[PDB]
Amino acid sequence: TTEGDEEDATEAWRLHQKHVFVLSEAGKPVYSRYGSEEALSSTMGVMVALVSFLEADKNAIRSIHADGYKVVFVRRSPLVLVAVARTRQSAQELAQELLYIYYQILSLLTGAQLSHIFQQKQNYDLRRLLSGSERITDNLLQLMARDPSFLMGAARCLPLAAAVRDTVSASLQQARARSLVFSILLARNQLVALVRRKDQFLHPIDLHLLFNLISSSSSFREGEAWTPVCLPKFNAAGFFHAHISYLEPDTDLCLLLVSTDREDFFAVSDCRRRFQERLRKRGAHLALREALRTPYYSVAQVGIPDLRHFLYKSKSSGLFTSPEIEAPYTSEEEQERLLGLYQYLHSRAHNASRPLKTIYYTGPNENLLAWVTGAFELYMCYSPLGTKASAVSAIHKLMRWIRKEEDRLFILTPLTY
Amino acid sequence: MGEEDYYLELCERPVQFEKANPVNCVFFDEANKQVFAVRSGGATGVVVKGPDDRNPISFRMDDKGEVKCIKFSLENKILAVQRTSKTVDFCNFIPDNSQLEYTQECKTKNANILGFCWTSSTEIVFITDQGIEFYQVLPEKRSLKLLKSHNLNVNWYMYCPESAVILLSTTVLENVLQPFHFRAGTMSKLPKFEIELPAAPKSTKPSLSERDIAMATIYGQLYVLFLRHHSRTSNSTGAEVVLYHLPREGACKKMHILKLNRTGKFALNVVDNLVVVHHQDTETSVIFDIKLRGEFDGSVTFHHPVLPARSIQPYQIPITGPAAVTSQSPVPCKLYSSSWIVFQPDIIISASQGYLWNLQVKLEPIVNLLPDKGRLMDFLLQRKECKMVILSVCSQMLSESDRASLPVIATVFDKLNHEYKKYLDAEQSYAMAVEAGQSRSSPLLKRPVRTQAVLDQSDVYTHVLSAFVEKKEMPHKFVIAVLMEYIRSLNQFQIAVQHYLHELVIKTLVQHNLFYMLHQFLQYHVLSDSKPLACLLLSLESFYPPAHQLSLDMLKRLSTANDEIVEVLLSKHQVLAALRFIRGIGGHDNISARKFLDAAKQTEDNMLFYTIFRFFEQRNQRLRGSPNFTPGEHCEEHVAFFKQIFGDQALMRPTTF
Amino acid sequence: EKQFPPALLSFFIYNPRFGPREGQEENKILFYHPNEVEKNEKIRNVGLCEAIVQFTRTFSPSKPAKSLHTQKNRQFFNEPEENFWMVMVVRNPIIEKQSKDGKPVIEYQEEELLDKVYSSVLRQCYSMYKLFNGTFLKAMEDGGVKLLKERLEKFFHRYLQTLHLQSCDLLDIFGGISFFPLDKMTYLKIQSFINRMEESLNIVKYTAFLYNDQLIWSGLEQDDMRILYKYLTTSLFPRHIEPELAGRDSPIRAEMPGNLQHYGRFLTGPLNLNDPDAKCRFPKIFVNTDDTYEELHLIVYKAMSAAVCFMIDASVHPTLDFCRRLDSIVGPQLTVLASDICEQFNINKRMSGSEKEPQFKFIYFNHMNLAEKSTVHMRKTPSVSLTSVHPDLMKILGDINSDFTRVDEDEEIIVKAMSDYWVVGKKSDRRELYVILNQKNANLIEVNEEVKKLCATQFNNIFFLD
Amino acid sequence: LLKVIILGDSGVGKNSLMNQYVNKKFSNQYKATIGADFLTKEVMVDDRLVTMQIWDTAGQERFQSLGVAFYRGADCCVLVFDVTAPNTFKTLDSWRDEFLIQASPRDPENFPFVVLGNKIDLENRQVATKRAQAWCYSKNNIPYFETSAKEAINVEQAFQTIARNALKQETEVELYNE
Repeated sequence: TTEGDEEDATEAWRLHQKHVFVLSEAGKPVYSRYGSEEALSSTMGVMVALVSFLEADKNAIRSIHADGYKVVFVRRSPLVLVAVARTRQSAQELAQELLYIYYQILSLLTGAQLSHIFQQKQNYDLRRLLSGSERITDNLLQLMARDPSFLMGAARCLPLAAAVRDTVSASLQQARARSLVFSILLARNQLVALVRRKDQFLHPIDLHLLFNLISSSSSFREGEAWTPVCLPKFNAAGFFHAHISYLEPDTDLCLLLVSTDREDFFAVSDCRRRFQERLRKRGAHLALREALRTPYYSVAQVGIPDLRHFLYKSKSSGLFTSPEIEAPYTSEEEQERLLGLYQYLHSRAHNASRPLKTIYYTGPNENLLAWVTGAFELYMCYSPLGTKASAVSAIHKLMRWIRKEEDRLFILTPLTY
Repeated sequence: MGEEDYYLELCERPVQFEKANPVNCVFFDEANKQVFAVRSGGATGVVVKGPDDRNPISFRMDDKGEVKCIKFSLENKILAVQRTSKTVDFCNFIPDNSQLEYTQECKTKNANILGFCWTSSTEIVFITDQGIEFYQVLPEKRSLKLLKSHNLNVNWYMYCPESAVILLSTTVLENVLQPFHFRAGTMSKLPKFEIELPAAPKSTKPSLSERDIAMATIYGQLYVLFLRHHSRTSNSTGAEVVLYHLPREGACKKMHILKLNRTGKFALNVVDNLVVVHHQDTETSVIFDIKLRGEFDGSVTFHHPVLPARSIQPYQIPITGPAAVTSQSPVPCKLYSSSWIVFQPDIIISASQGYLWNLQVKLEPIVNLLPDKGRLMDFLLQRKECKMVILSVCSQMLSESDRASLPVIATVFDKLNHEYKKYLDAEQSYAMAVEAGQSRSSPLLKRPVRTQAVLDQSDVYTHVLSAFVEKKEMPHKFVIAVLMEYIRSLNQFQIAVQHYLHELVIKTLVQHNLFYMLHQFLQYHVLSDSKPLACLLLSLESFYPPAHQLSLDMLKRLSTANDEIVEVLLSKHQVLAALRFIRGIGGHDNISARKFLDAAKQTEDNMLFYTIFRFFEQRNQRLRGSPNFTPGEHCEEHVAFFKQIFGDQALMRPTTF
Repeated sequence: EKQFPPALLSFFIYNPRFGPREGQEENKILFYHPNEVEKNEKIRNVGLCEAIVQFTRTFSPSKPAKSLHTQKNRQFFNEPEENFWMVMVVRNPIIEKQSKDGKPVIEYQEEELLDKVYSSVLRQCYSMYKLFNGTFLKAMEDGGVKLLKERLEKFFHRYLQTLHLQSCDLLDIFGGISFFPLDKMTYLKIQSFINRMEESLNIVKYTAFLYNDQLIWSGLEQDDMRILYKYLTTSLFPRHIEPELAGRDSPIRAEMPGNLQHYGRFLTGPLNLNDPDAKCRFPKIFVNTDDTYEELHLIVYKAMSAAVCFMIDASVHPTLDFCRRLDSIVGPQLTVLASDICEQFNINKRMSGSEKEPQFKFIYFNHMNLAEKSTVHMRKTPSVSLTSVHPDLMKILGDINSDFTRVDEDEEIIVKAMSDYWVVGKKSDRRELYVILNQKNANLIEVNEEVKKLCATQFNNIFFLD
Repeated sequence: LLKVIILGDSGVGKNSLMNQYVNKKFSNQYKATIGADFLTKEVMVDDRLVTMQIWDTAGQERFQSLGVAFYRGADCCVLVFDVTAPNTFKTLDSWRDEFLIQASPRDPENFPFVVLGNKIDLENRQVATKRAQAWCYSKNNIPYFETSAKEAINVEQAFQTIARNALKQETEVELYNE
């Protein structure tokens, strides 16, 4: 085989935009996102030396910047993660993306089991323990590039009927088993309802890892497959267990029963039907199915000219809402481009040193505003031919449409077991 | 000595007439400037030749005795002849008509007529040894009605027509001067004055002859010249000519003095407002200017000669007569001949040859005999016909042979622009008083005449700077220095800088690849704003890139060039910026749905172009009434982009009320 | 509490071709400050920078690295001439805070520095060296690596003592030429005078004309005038204007025998014209180093406030006779002109009545004529100016500037900090205008109105958006 | 895959000594033989594909402290010393010492090394090969091979025994860590 093919390959291997590699503290490639794991050792051999070079003289490499594309390094006890982006993402955001990849590797196998298998032998190849399960960690970046829950660090609740949500959440609330901690009923990356063990608290990073777990593989759709998962942000020590009933065979509405012991398959799997039955006989199952028929609400419903998209998050509760991104942002590239803009405003209005409470950007493209206060973070995105008066008017009109239609698009009462 | 050595020339077409011989008496009338040649012998055949007169006035009269003096009235209508000691005859002169001589004798019987002065077309004064008698002629009645008179002792008289003043020497020493003016046929008294006498020897009493006084019209003012010869002593400062200012109102004041640095005889003249003096002993001519800065001793202003003494240019009399067939050479007239007599102004008569000349000043030769371009310009800004020679100086001041230092150019331009500014101020004041409602019959409202000195930017652009810039001989830094020096003089005398001067500065600044210089002259507002200048800059976009932007903001500073900004932005493809601009002024309702998104597929984000069509009716749909465009602006044809369309836009809700 | 500001940790210059073989690695380093560092540490830092370049050339072989960030330093690279890399290692701020246990601890504030300020400072170091000492490779072809190293040491070992990175800010990202506002008449008078002089001094080849340390005219090109202006207003004018503030007892003013008929007085070369053996030590600059590569003696002649910079060609050595003649000629003319411009500026300042301090503190820069204006920076000392507003707002302006450049179009970013200070910034028509408004309880529309009002007051003849 | 560290000695084409085997210029300079060169190859060893990731460690005392880190998780350390030089043979018992103190693998007494004697083509040999062989035998039978990096002879078999013994070792690693 002539070197022509390798030349065409490596000449087109570097224009990819979000190269992510994750390697072990020895220099053995754990994960490579857009390249073969074999060549991109030698390269990525460099990647550990550069870290272990600056680690000699009581320092640490933290990032490299060309003009056009950052290169971010992040260190965790058994793994170093390096991300060669090509976007307008400050070093912090790329570090968050890498920390998500790492918390993901933590979810595939416990984080007190990595420290152990790497304190026993630093030679340990980790690409044959978490082998095959790459598309659990290879799509998480795609969700990071299209779905805006990550940049916002909050779960996007489904806009369900005001009362129907209480009925479905009650049907959930009744089926409380002892070997249970959280009961989560999500519908295609959106949170219908949740009931946690009393006086307990979930972390959105864990919820997003479960979102990725489910959306990644297709097995979850056939039948109840009882699987283990560790939620790293909640309890990094030991495993939890959960199983996945995709309730209606045509639609997508999965409930999550995360449990505390491994062989309780039946004691908690009874809760599947003990929950489904009362809901289905209430008739509320039909209203749930109907709301599921169209779970995304467009932006025209707001009745605002010069308005292409928005995000709204309530600091009081911790969830957020957003219409379907549809009008110009349909191409899977423009979707990330728009997504990167709210990333910009979210980082720029949450710089713990210098915080802002109103932004505005009138560019040669979508021109956006970003309001922030004690109760809610409101980010918008207009069409560039929008006067500041029109934007400051839309920012009160939309807020009125939200406060009026709030109880429909949110989850107002936290349900406890 | 070549022609480049003399400056005083004679007339190219002189007046040749029958020479003076004991049979044909010759006289001259300075008032009309006509020479009379009368062949006596009973039938006095009189021929009259003037400078303007195309056909000499030839006629016959009778010999009623010896002719003493002869003069015509104004318009040459009435003839008057003194042939006797007390009786002067007159004839209502109609050519080809027999006229009856009517005789008038002076009122005072024992008064002897020295002559007469045709003060106007119908009034005349008679000067007698014992006074003056002013009458008016009644030709159809053939009588003289005595208007006024005054009896006074007189040595002699002198008359100035253009100022219409008679002057009488009364005292036996002839150093007391009684003047009288005449206006509108009315006599008026002018105050008496006195002439200081120079040191005299104890061999005689110096008598001030008729030939020691003269009258002149210099810069419109009346001056009395007295030729004072410094008698030969060890402190002999040479002879001089004193100009007593004789005002029409007020006392005659000694004002100017002219140093000759010579002794002997002199013949005076006034040519083009200059006082010319000929020293006949050595055949030299000296010109004095009265408005050139002269030595002011706190009392009177003394003036050296302007140029080094020279002789009048040797003249070549054109051959005339029936013998002109043979190849005979021209006759050079005897320069400074003792037969040369002078009459004010600028008239020299030669009886020995019978010629009449009006001395003229050439101006080309003074480009050489006077190098101090400051004084040279101070001198050429007073003479008439000074535009060709001033332009020749200004263009020779920049040739590589005589390239002059820069303060010299600054001073020259300052003087030219002082004249120009004076003319512009006069014209503006005239036009303002004209729109202010003052009539033409007002003696103050006369349109200011643009003299030959005034050199506007058109002249200094056609004759000086265009060829000078295009010659490509001078070091380009010198060229730009001279250009910015002109522009500095202009902007200093508060004149408007014609835009073509700026186009010349830009042409030069770019042709020698000086671009940051253009940037600085644009930034500091030396090349002021315009539409053509903006076009030129924008055209320069290829060589010096920021020029494009340098053009654009120029257009913005115009506030009267919107559509130009719009087309240049469309050219630069800043469609969004053009749109956000036109929506700024207010034309966003009058714009055409065609151009902004027919020039769409050339940037290919068609909602970067179709944000707008619905928006095009988001403003003004209420006026027309349809979701998609109707032929209001032919747009009904221009619905052709909804082919590859993405999403669901598809129409405007046509708000109708 | 301790806030350790940033400070120049190190600076070096290497060339990865020199000493291509091992045992000759020390030949890569052409300069290293401080020089007291152990040789192995020198080669380790040089190896690390060269490794980072060789690394980020794996992903974009045309755009090598531009800065590396760490916990205790940010290291900014630069390649001014082919294979002659410069590196500046700055230290991050430190917050040293006393703990309740009695042990104050250091926290490295990792994200407080702006890449643009210090990359600009590094390119400014190179361009100042280029002005005053040639280029890197021309010096090579002239006299080998030994001459190169000697020139580099002798210049930088002294220059780097005047890099006060503790006070670098946005105005260093700019690097502009603060101009002097003049009308048609005075500016054309200045052109007339400059042409007079240059023609009556036929060896004078280039000219600049500064007033009150604010440029007016510049005969040089554009790239070679900003460096020379920074040099004139940082290292030449302050030292020679300080004696008039230090008094008669100064060791330099005492040897300054002035002239009575004209205030003219040199600033470089023979500074006292009466000592008949005064030396003509004129600084010697290099201009147009790309195409014609000219070497010119720089003669700064300063009247009352104005200051002409004559540039004589290299070989034409000015004799002290030349300097006496030049003073005799220029002194009266330049005194007249300086009095003219001073009177005009005073009268124009009085014509603009004492309106209250304009409540918008702005900053303006024009990417083409490199004009630059600011009312947030107060001249406490003429060498470097010190700001007049909160440091928080300055870092906010830094972040805004860093958010701008990503596309070169008509952009605008408005912001409200938690102190309720409004911060506006526009970038359009190759110009950047940042504004600060201390308007509490405002809204977006009133703030846009205020920026419109300032733009109409000062930049009305300067393209901008509403 | 096998992380193999190749201890050498500066002076013998340290910048062109290893580039015969890997057959490609992946490794050039990135802290390479000024730090450590990084270069890889796939080997067919007992019908199993092994990925040798190769770290040539520069012997420069100025660039040595990076050895504590570069030795983490070593699958085989290969000692390259010159047969024409007696000094790098005297040092052969000091080669293993620093490597065992810094790398510190779990079972050092049996950790696989390989001794390589380069530059056999050059005449005037100073170290009798039997001297190095006796060193190896007294050192718990560390395999040794004579090779010529300018001739590329027999080095393939050196990597062969590397990969075979270290494949035994890596099966052992996976067996212990589970």
